Amino acid sequence: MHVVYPGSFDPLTNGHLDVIQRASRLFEKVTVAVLENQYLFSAEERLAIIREATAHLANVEAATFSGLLVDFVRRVGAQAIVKGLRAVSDYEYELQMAHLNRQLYPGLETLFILAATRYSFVSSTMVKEIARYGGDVSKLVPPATLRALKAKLGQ
Amino acid sequence: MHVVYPGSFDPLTNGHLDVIQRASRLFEKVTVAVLENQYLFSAEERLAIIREATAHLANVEAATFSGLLVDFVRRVGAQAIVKGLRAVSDYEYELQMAHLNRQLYPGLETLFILAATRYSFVSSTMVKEIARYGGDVSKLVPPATLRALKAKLGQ
Amino acid sequence: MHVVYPGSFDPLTNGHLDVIQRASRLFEKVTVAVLENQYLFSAEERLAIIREATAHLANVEAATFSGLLVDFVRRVGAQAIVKGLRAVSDYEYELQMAHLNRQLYPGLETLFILAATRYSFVSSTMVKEIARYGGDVSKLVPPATLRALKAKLGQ
Amino acid sequence: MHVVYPGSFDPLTNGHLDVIQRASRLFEKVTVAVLENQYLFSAEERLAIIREATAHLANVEAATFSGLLVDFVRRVGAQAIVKGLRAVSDYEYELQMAHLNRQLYPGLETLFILAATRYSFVSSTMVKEIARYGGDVSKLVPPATLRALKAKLGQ
Amino acid sequence: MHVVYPGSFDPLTNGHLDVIQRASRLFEKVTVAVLENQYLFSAEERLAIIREATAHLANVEAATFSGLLVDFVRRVGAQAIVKGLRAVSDYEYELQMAHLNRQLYPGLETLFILAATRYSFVSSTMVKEIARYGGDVSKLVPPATLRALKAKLGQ
Amino acid sequence: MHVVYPGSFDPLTNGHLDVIQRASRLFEKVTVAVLENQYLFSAEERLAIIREATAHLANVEAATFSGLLVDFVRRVGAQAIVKGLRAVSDYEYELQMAHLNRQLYPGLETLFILAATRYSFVSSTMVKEIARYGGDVSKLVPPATLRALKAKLGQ
Ligand SMILES: CC(C)(COP(=O)(O)O)[C@@H](O)C(=O)NCCC(=O)NCCS
Ligand SMILES: CC(C)(COP(=O)(O)O)[C@@H](O)C(=O)NCCC(=O)NCCS
Ligand SMILES: CC(C)(COP(=O)(O)O)[C@@H](O)C(=O)NCCC(=O)NCCS
Ligand SMILES: CC(C)(COP(=O)(O)O)[C@@H](O)C(=O)NCCC(=O)NCCS
Ligand SMILES: CC(C)(COP(=O)(O)O)[C@@H](O)C(=O)NCCC(=O)NCCS
Ligand SMILES: CC(C)(COP(=O)(O)O)[C@@H](O)C(=O)NCCC(=O)NCCS
Repeated sequence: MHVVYPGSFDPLTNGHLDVIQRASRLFEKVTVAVLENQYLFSAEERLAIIREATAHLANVEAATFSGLLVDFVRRVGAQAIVKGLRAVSDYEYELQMAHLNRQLYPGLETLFILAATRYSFVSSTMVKEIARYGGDVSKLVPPATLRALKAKLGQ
Repeated sequence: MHVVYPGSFDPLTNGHLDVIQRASRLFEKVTVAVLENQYLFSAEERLAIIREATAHLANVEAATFSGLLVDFVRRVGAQAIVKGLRAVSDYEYELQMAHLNRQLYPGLETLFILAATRYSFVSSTMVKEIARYGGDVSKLVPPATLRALKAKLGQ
Repeated sequence: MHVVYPGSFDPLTNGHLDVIQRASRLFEKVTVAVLENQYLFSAEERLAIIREATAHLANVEAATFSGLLVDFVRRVGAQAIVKGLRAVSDYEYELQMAHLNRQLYPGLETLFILAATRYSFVSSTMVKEIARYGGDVSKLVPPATLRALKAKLGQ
Repeated sequence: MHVVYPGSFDPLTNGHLDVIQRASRLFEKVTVAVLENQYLFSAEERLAIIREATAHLANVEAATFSGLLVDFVRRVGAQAIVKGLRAVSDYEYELQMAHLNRQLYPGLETLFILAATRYSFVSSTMVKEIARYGGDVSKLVPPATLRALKAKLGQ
Repeated sequence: MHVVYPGSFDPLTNGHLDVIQRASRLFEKVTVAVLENQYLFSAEERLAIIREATAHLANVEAATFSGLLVDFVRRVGAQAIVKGLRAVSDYEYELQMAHLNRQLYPGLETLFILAATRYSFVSSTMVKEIARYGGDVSKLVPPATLRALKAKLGQ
Repeated sequence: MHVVYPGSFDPLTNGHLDVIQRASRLFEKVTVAVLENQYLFSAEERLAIIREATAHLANVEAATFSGLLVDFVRRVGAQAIVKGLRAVSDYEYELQMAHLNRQLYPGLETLFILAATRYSFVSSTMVKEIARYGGDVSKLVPPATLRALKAKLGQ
């Protein structure tokens, strides 16, 4: 089974990486789909961070996409969408998108994986807010992201 | 009983229409109140969509309003506000507005109606996002809205 | 419009009474349906409490019922079910019953009314627990209920 | 991938069957695990209902189990647990079990699938309550379950 | 114990004041931290409102801050953060910040206090929206805020 | 400040202990109140587990109580109730009790502390269920509890 893990990943956090690692162990192939269209990092920068952070996972690929997610899924020939859930995640929103995507692409399923408990409260938005003020986010994001934040924010 | 169903309806979805149809069957009179003040459709366009989509309901009228909803309710002489609820709807926000409106207009009640299960995950925001990228939203919105989206987005 | 407000009301609390009073002001007729089948009070005792507590509302009647609520609704010729909502109420459960009842009795709607903010945290279960240990529940329940609790618990 | 779908299924509803059908299409093998230990139906009766209702799915097997679910998963050599989610489901409880099971069986993942919107409000408990009073549950459960309910309740 | 109650307080509502009053009675010292960085009121105006509204509480001080809240907490030598909770409050968001702050400032706890039931549905955003259209918010905010709103909105 | 941490603690889990440890560091005195009245462990056994597990905390005492919690609080002369919150905890129920207790004991506050993220999904009920079937709960409960479970369940 080939699954697609979509998101803006601005930037990639340990929560995202944890879900990617779990999907990597479960499925034959995982494609991380990076949304491209105000993000802190460009689509290219976000993709580069992901390629560096997932280099150790042999069955994980990554690419940017524009337009409808279901069209990307069809384009890469995947069987399902995978998303991570956190005790904090917007349950309603994920359910809504999952149902809508299953209508746009008749029968396309979204499978939810539970992110590691230790990263239950990590979000890209909070990482950026903390980093912006010089806060230490080293335990919340992978090394590739930490380096990118320091370069971007000039810290 | 005369009830008012308020909203921005940008644009009207099948979820909204379903609630309007239920209110039409329950109450003697229903007035759909269209908020006017960045919306995709102008207040006039949103009102026109509603008039076309509800033409089959003899006791349903529609009008735009600015300012406080409670002042519009008093203006048209309605007895209550009616709102639709979805297993996804922002329960907290609706409860908050209902309580505040009951204070602004002493004793003015808001009655909640459950939208059809089949439209539980439809929202104007998602309809616009999907339509913007050429996605098929024909099963999510009434014909009047579908026509308006194609003309607006030039599709 | 004739509406039915169902419940076990074991015993009737100020939250229940508040909703009954709001329904009384909104609708032409309100019938409080008392479920009869381990309750602290018998169906007869629960009905008596309700008749005493709602005596001041001219358009409110009360009766016990067994079996399906929808059959009682049809029996008394009501147009809808009314239920109260609290920021604490089991939103999911009420939504579930509302949808199921709308299927059992094709098109039968349930209208939700918001209970007074001051009684947002009152429930029959907590009233009984507090009263059982001699706690003062006088501000949480109507006089009829207070008298019944003192007699039942021998306080 | 071989997945296990656990539950008490007392009795199997259309919500359960829908999830089983989705899992059947996604995974190579699906084993429905029936909990055996006050249920309305015996473990044998519940298993029989499932075997009849899933007969059309070639890659779906079913069996009863006692003790820890993770031990059953290991016993049948499955790679993950699959559970269905409904906009009403006890999100917290499912998350809790998923995390605990991932600890008991190091790394064992639970994948969540979204049940069909039309069965979002169906639960075994409500089916039994409605059927007990002669209510029509034919649209809420599969034929095998309908027959079992009529025989059990003598209707 | 010295606690810090942070927020934007744009403007201070009765919900905020209620929590401040409760914290004042519980702890030896309370410092209200006003976030400074599009707010309706300037940081100076927001601080002035708070100083006027809390003048009756002898152990309550107030100051503006920029950057990380944890740095302000350390700066004033406080032992914990205190936040108010409402049956409507974004539980998830408060939990997220509490956990993140406990990581940034190793072991720094956030203590949650329940706001008065009567102000359970009051928020700065809704106060501003209502006041903007000439609605009466006198029962939702303290006198200092009412005066500031009339001057700011020229009402 | 002297605070009371109430519960049935049947048995004490790492989630409970974590909250007790946090309260111990924050407040001058902490009294763990053990509810006594079908529990797996007797009130005496539950209290013994707590005394052993909290022996390292010099300002923590423990005692059993019957009747109303507010009466126990008054009896020991405490200033507030402290409770732990988990992203899974029944938010509504805790809010309800906090409000009711603040009415029974005019002004008695309940302060909520966030349990460690790592124990976010641990509950006494699940510990007992897992232990009953021979599951390893050593990482979910303190040594005192592990020993008590083995003796009670004869494992
Ligand atoms: C990128 C994402 C998966 C959400 O990512 P996020 O959780 O990082 O904000 C979603 O916005 C998306 O799928 N966008 C592509 C447009 C689309 O397909 N929209 C219809 C969704 S039903
Ligand atoms: C239009 C609406 C009903 C919300 O509509 P929405 O759900 O489509 O966003 C609400 O914004 C409104 O009532 N606006 C008028 C201003 C007002 O009365 N505000 C006070 C609300 S308590
Ligand atoms: C009595 C009540 C309204 C719930 O009352 P409660 O909130 O006081 O517990 C509900 O149990 C009911 O309607 N019972 C009658 C049986 C029935 O119709 N069941 C199907 C519900 S979909
Ligand atoms: C049967 C079920 C999946 C829950 O089923 P339900 O949703 O039908 O009530 C759960 O109770 C279970 O896994 N029971 C076996 C005992 C066990 O493994 N318990 C630990 C759960 S973390
Ligand atoms: C001001 C506030 C407490 C939130 O206030 P609000 O609820 O009024 O919007 C929060 O934004 C904050 O602490 N800001 C300072 C920046 C910071 O410390 N961010 C990290 C939060 S984990
Ligand atoms: C023991 C407890 C704190 C709840 O404990 P739990 O979360 O372990 O189930 C609660 O049941 C309690 O306070 N019981 C004493 C009786 C009482 O005071 N009841 C009124 C509560 S408002």
